[PDB]
Amino acid sequence: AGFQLNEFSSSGLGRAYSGEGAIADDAGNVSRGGGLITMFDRPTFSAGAVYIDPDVNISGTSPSGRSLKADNIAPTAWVPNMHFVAPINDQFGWGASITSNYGLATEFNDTYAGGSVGGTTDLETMNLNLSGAYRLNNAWSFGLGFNAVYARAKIERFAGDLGQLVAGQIMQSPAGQTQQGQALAATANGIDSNTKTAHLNGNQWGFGWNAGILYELDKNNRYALTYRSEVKIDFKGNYSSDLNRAFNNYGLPIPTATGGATQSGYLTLNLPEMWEVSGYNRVDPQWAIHYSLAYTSWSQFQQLKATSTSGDTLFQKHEGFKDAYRIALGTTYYYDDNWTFRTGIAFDDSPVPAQNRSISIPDQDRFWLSAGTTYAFNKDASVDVGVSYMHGQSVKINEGPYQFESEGKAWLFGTNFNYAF
Ligand SMILES: CCCCCCCCCCCC[N+](C)(C)[O-]
Ligand SMILES: CCCCCCCCCCCC[N+](C)(C)[O-]
Repeated sequence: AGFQLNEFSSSGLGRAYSGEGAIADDAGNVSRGGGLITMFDRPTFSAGAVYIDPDVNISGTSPSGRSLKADNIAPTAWVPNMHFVAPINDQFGWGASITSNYGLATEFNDTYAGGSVGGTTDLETMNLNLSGAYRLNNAWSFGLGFNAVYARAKIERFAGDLGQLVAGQIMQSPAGQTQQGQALAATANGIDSNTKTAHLNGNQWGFGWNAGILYELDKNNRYALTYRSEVKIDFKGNYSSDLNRAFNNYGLPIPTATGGATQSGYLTLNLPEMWEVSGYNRVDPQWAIHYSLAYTSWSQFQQLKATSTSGDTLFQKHEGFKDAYRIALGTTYYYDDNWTFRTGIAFDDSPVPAQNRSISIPDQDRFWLSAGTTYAFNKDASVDVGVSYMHGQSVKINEGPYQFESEGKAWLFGTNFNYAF
């Protein structure tokens, strides 16, 4: 959904994150659950990373003539994890975790007609979480948590074929016969395909809490309600356009030129809040199944507006996403004291309504198809590894004067090691 990242755990990548939040064992998925802590005897530490290899493609042709084919844009993705849940007494316990539930790819050559809206896009996001939980009565446990999110981000864009058309158009209207437009055309042609049209980049922290509730029918059965707050990140970074300050103030699309000089610019990224009901059931000694349904009020992510020292708009862009559900169902098979198995189906609607899709964040309802294993070493430590396959229906896009077409597809590799004390 949009650009949030579930990943966070190999142990869970195996079950297409289906009910993460009611299936505590191996720790890790304590974060995103909080109220799971209460379910731990010995400090359990698990870590690892989930490798993401996405194949997203853009296809099309531009008024210009040049092709909009962008064969590959979403670079691989690292995204590590690391958790540490630790009991305190028999009513309390605390936990920590280093995850990254937000961020994206998107390359696009520094050339490419349509670069006007393709340049580059990066958002790395490390969410530091420290949670604690009470266990009220024998079957109810409540969790609360503070989160410290950090994020680096870069946004580059360049004048695509634009220069052409502009120039072109000029040259076919009673203005191509004008000593004026003529040179104007010239200048227009001068904007090299690869001229950095927009640059914004910045590092900044942001905070926000989170809570969760855990109810267990009995030891083998559970259900949960979780909530992660929004996280307004008030960036204070840099901006700059290599276009000549002339283009500015003509109320045209083209983002505020700075004559290739850096202006200090502010902007706010709203990482969305999210709710999630979940359930776990150990039907039979070896077999257990898990539900899951999540809400990510993406509605909060309305725009990427970037302002200046003097409070003017430097670079804006409508996003107007809308709420989205994500459903998941997976099961686990505990063969014997050493091995453990899992498999999952997961689906979720794209937060971005067609009216606003963008080659920048080509998003489309994603379908998950995963399964993995867990080789226990000795009642104390183990290793988690699972693969995931997400394929989605290629959808149409309409940005600027360009008509695109984008196809999504991607694989996942997970590996985790976890020890106990
Ligand atoms: C802290 C690690 C950050 C790794 C950056 C992760 C990039 C994942 C790529 C997501 C881009 C895909 N798409 C279609 C959703 O925009
Ligand atoms: C001053 C740096 C500002 C960049 C931080 C904003 C990153 C937004 C990344 C996700 C949305 C990207 N997009 C399509 C709106 O350009």
